[PDB]
Amino acid sequence: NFLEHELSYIDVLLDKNADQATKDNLRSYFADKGLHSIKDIINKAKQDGFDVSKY
Amino acid sequence: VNCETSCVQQPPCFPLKIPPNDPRIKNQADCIPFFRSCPACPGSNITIRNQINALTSFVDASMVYGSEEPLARNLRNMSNQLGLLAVNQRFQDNGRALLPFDNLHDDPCLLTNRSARIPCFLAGDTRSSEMPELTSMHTLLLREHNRLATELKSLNPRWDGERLYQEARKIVGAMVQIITYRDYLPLVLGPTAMRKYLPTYRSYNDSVDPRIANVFTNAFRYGHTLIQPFMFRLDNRYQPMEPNPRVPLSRVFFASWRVVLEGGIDPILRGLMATPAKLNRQNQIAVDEIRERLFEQVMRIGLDLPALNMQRSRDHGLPGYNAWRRFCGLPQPETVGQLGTVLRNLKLARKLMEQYGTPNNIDIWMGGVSEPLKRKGRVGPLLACIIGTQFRKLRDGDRFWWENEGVFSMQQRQALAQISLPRIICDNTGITTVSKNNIFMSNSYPRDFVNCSTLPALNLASWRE
Amino acid sequence: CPEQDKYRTITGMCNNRRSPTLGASNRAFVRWLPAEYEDGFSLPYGWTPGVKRNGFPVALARAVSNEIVRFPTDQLTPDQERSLMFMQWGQLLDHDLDFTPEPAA
Ligand SMILES: *[C@@H]1O[C@H](CO[C@@H]2O[C@@H](C)[C@@H](O)[C@@H](O)[C@@H]2O)[C@@H](O[C@@H]2O[C@H](CO)[C@@H](O[C@@H]3O[C@H](CO[C@H]4O[C@H](CO)[C@@H](O)[C@H](O)[C@@H]4O)[C@@H](O)[C@H](O[C@H]4O[C@H](CO)[C@@H](O)[C@H](O)[C@@H]4O)[C@@H]3O)[C@H](O)[C@H]2NC(C)=O)[C@H](O)[C@H]1NC(C)=O
Ligand code: HEM
Ligand SMILES: *[C@@H]1O[C@H](CO)[C@@H](O[C@@H]2O[C@H](CO)[C@@H](O)[C@H](O)[C@H]2NC(C)=O)[C@H](O)[C@H]1NC(C)=O
Ligand SMILES: *[C@@H]1O[C@H](CO)[C@@H](O[C@@H]2O[C@H](CO)[C@@H](O)[C@H](O)[C@H]2NC(C)=O)[C@H](O)[C@H]1NC(C)=O
Ligand SMILES: [Ca+2]
Ligand SMILES: [Cl-]
Ligand SMILES: [Cl-]
Repeated sequence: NFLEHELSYIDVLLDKNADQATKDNLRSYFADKGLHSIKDIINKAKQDGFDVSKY
Repeated sequence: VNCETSCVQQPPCFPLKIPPNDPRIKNQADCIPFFRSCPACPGSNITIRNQINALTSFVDASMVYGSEEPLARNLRNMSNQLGLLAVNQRFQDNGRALLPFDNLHDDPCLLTNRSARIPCFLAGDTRSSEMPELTSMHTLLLREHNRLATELKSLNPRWDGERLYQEARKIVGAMVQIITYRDYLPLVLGPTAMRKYLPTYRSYNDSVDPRIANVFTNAFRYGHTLIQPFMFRLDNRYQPMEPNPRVPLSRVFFASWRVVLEGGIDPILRGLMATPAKLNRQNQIAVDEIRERLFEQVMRIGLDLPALNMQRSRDHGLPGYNAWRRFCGLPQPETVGQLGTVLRNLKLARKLMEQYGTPNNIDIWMGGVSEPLKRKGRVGPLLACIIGTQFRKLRDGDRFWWENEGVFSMQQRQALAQISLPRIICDNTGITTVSKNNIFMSNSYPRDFVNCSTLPALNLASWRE
Repeated sequence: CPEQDKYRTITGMCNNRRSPTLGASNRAFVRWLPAEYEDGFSLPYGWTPGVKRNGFPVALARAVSNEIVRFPTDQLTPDQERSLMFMQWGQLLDHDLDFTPEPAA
């Protein structure tokens, strides 16, 4: 079950500015929960009743 | 058979039947919903049914950090190397963190003020939103974790997010131990029981079983006798905070919106410090807000928390009062007269016998809370025994207990001795006036109150590299 | 279990080296006394109508509540010597120690 605060991690993954280290840490955290790409992550957010229309 | 809405008695439903002349439930075919606790060994005809503890029994701040690996990671801020716990992304309390929001299918909190659309909080335990006062304590500890991690990052620039998290966690864990054993338990048990059940700590003993005993889950509910029928909020002059300074409890269960939209944790914490607890008295055991109106806003009927306690003891197969008395090495009253002596109350003995027929059958919570309180304590001998025994096992049987050699350095131990719940309140809220002495005793403003500026900060110097 | 550690595990696993589940989450409570069920092994007292406990009718929990626990709220006695914080710490502490799961409906 996707958590509202995890939406803020999507934001960091889409920040072209935020460094490779931070983004790979977050990718790793999402991969641990069975979510392999940003598309998979947005999709889980949508399906758990979050508004993803920003993406 | 859906236990929330059905009154049929089929597994796993054990609904409470309604007595013939009920003051509230006028319909005798109605019931109070109850789900039997999950068995350790489902569907077994060999084993004696036992229940499960979903948390670590240790005093380890698991209600902050979680007790399962996925949840523990979820409560963490994973977007930096700062070792912080996740904070709410949409709401603040005067620039300070709130708990993150949880995503339940069937969220009770949304039911309390439909228009406000404020969900339950995510914490280490699932009950953080049960009452705003509880939420406030959770929010406090989250803040404290973040402050410690921040401070440790200054002290030790080169530590990664894992190290920062772990170290802050270890300190919060120690703080819960100190407040619990130094400040709380002496006021529960009284001096005599404190000496008997919790002698001066020697060392970690690896042969002490640290598990929660089944009975403890029921006996620790003595606390329901302390519950006041209102939530009290106080402004910065410790004056009643407008409007709704005294909110009925039946309007606060799962009311997470109250925290977010009615002015944060500050007025809640002030209410806690500057209001008396309810005294448990032999014909004033528990208030109607929990006995008649429990969770009335989120559920089809108001539950009865005393009754639930008794149902639950039966569900868990707990021995009756006399068996616990004997366990504790206390006299076991056989007659109405002898129960009169033990309770120092013949009227109450008469009433308990009228319900139960023998003192052998009195349910543990009912018998425990009936006993006269020990001098300067808030439990009688039976409960002092169970509670004391359990806390002994929690301390002696914990390898990471704060005073166990090799857990902290001596200087760290000296630094830790200086912590107090008042100090924590100061460090993490807009509150500038807090309770002196013992927070759990001090209850009257202004008489019992001090400026924050008078309290020693926790000195983290001995956590350096 | 590891040999060298520095921090508690989340689950409480490995606190006790010789019996590593002791205090860990999702484990059976310990029994200080043998369990007392209507049938010896499973059914709670109160389950089967007209089945006595040790010679006596089992009283309805709600009957006990009405007759013993009920009082008028306007007669409530403030504890002179304890704050509401004393109550709250207790519930908070309880939530460090034990949660007993129940099935989802
Ligand atoms: C480390 O902790 C160990 C456990 O400590 C208990 O829990 C802590 C938190 C404290 O409350 C502590 O006081 C508790 O004892 C501890 O080991 C324990 O040591 C006691 C005392 O030596 C042992 O008790 C002896 O037990 C035997 C066996 O019978 C027992 O088991 C059956 C079934 O469960 C029961 O029916 C019995 O009542 C017992 O419980 C007895 O033979 C023996 O009694 C006989 O001898 C004494 C003394 O001569 C006479 O007075 C008696 O009448 C008897 O003739 C004791 O009762 C206990 O079993 C043991 N527990 C464990 C888990 O090993 C250890 O000593 C601590 N270490 C340090 C360094 O602190
Ligand atoms: C505002 C305070 C409190 C409640 C609201 C509240 C409610 C409950 C409920 C609903 C249960 C489950 C009832 C059942 O058997 O169906 C419950 C269980 C436990 N309590 Fe309660 N409680 C409030 C407050 C306290 C305080 C102050 C306690 C101790 C000082 C306290 C203890 C407990 C314990 C240990 C349990 C059992 C937890 C478990 O599942 O193991 N509570 N409470
Ligand atoms: C993880 O940590 C960072 C740093 O503390 C948090 O960022 C701050 O968030 C607030 C609320 O959105 C902003 O007003 C600040 O400007 C942020 N400051 C910094 C230092 O970046 C972040 O929100 C945290 N995330 C979680 C999930 O708790
Ligand atoms: C339900 O929640 C709403 C939304 O927060 C509360 O509305 C606020 O109420 C106060 C006092 O009536 C007003 O000063 C605010 O302007 C209100 N805000 C909004 C957005 O309407 C409402 O009071 C709550 N209801 C209950 C049952 O207390
Ligand atoms: Ca714990
Ligand atoms: Cl709850
Ligand atoms: Cl319902």
